[PDB]
Amino acid sequence: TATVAEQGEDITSKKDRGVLKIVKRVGNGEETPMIGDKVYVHYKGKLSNGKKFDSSHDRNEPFVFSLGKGQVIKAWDIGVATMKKGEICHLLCKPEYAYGSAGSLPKIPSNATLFFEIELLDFKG
Repeated sequence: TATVAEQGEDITSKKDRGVLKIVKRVGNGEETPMIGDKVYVHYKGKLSNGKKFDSSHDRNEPFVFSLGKGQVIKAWDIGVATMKKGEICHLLCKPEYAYGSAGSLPKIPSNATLFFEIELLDFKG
């Protein structure tokens, strides 16, 4: 959490450090997904203390959503839009870009900063 916090790129429009990104593995081809594209991801999500809250690897079934439709937390609609096919990145996500004051109890407390490792497997129109 400390390294992405210190070295992560702010990819928010507001520049409020709400979503910070580090690329861990480059993708293939230059294209990123468009809004409404179906995106297919594998991910691991941990709280700031490093405790796991979720992973698509538990069932090993990719997580699928339409980009930009609010089907996922704001940090993902923002962050996955920046990713190339096959890319793996780390995203640090302040609560305003995730579950806010409500949290997602019991797994995710109120005002939780979240850390994700996300692999963009594929995307389709």
